[PDB]
Amino acid sequence: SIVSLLGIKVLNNPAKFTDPYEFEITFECLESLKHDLEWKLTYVDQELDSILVGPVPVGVNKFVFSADPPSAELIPASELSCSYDGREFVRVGYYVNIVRNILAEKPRVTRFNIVW
Amino acid sequence: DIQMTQSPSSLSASVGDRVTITCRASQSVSSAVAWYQQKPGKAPKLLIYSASSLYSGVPSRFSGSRSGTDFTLTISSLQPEDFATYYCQQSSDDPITFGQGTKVEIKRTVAAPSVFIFPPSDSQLKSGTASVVCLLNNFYPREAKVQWKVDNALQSGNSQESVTEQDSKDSTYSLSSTLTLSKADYEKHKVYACEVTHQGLSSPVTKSFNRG
Amino acid sequence: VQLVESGGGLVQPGGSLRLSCAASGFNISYSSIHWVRQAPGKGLEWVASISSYYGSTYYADSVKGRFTISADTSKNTAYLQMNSLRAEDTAVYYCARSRGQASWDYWWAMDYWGQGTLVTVSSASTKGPSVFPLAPSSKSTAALGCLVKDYFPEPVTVSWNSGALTSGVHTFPAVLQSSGLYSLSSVVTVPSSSLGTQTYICNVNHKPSNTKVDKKVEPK
Repeated sequence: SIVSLLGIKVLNNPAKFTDPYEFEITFECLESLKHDLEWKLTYVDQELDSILVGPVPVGVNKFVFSADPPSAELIPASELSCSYDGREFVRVGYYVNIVRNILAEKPRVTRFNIVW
Repeated sequence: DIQMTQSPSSLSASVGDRVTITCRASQSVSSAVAWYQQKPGKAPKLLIYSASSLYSGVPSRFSGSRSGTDFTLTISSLQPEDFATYYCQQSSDDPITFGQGTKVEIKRTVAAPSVFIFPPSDSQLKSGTASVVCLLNNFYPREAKVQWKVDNALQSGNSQESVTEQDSKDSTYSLSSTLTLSKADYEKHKVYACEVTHQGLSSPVTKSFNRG
Repeated sequence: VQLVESGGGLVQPGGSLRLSCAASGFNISYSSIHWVRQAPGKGLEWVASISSYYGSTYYADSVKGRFTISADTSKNTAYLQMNSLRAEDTAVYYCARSRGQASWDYWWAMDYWGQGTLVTVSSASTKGPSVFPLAPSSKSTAALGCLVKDYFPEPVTVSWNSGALTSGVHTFPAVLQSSGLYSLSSVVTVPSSSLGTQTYICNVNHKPSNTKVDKKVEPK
C-alpha cells in the first residue's frame, strides 16, 4: 500500500452547525505515482468538498483545508475517503452530535486493497 | 523548472466561432493546471481549475481537458464578452509558472488607415527638442508599417510606436509613430514625411509637410 | 470574499517598499496567499507565496533574498517586503488566493485576486507633464490631439472638453522614453468644418505629481 493515511486532525471542534469543517490530513507515500489522490468529505447525503493532490509527494506530507457545511434545505428536519485513480483505498468515519461536536477520539478507519 | 508553452500567442476569430487554446508542459504536472482570463486593466479571472473542472459561475461554453502534458482550453461559442487574454498555469511545483498568453481578437473587414502627420509645436521647440507625430487611425488588421523620411533620408532608431487596443465600437486599431529630434537636427531639414504600408492600401500613402 | 492590496508607489533602485494584502471573507490560515506581478505590456509572473498555517514561504528565483513574504493571521493580512529593488521589478502587483494549504510546494488554483497596485522602480524624479498641441492640418474629417510628454511616474488620464467630447477619442498607451520619463499622445477626429468654430481642450491629470493641465488645441 503506497499511500497510507497517517492521521486526521479536526481543527474547530466543537463548532456551529453553520461553520465550515477545518481538517488537517497527514499521509505517507513510499514511492512516486502517476495519478492523483482524490480526497472527499461527505455528510451521510451531500458531498462537502473534493480536494485533489497530484503529483503525489513522496514521504510524509500534510495539508489543511476548509470545506463548507451541508445545507439544511436538503436535510430532513427530524434528522472522509481517499482514492487513487478512482480506486478508493482508505475511508474514515466519525460520529457527529445547533452546536456540532465531532467525536474525533473514535475514528473508524476502513482500508481497501487496490492496484496502484 | 517547468515551462508552460502556450499557443497560439494570438488568434483572430468571430462571434460564434469555436476557439481552442493549447498549452504544453515541459514535465508532468499531473492536473495542477488552471486557465485564467484577463481583460485590459483588470485582474485575471479563474476559468478552469485542476485542468478540467469549470469554476463556479463561468459560462458553460468554456471547458478544459488534459492529454498527458498537453492541456487544452476550448470555447464552444465565442461571445462578445470573451475577447481577452487567456493564460495557462501550472502549480504542481515551485516555481508556479504561467503560459505566455493568448490574445483573442475580433475579426472584421480590412480597413485602410486614415493618415495624419503633425509638425512639432512652437512651444516644444523653445525647449530644444522636436517631436513629429504620424497617426494611423481606425485600420484593420493590426499589421502596419510606418517609415520616416527626412528630406527623403530614411530614419531609423529615433522613432517609437504605440497601438490602441481594438475599438469597442468598430473593432479597429489606431497607431501613433513619434519621431524625436533635437531642435538643431530638426531645423537643418525641410521635408518631413511618414509613409504607411498596410493591406487596405493598394500602394503606400505618404503624408508630409515642409518645416515652416 | 475580497482582497485589497495597498502600499504601492515609487522608489529608487536599491530602495525598499512593502505591499500589504488585507483579506476578508475567509481565514488565511486555510488558504494560500500569492503575489503575482505583470510588467507593462507583459504576461503574468509568479512572485511569492505563503502557507501561513505551516509558515512556509516560496519565492521566484529572480527575487529570492530580496523579497520576504509574511502574514499576520490575527489581522488576516499578508505582506510582501521588497528590498534591493531593481528597475525590472516595475509592474502591477496582484494579490491572489488559493484554497487549502499544503506542507510542500503545491497549490490549488487562484480563485480570487486583488485589483492590483502599481510599483515603479526608477532613478527618475516625480515630474508633471508637458502638454503640446497636435494642431489639425490645413490640407482638408480632421484629426487633432495633445502630446503629453516627459512625465513621471505613470499614470496620466486625458479627457477632452471636460468629458463632453468622447466620440472619436484615442488615448495611446504610454511609452517609456530612453530619458526615463513617459510620453503619450491623445487624439480625436472631428468634422473639418468645426475647426475654428468649436473649442477643443484636452484635460491632463497626473495624480502622482498633483498636477492638472488644460491645453487648447487650435489650427496653427
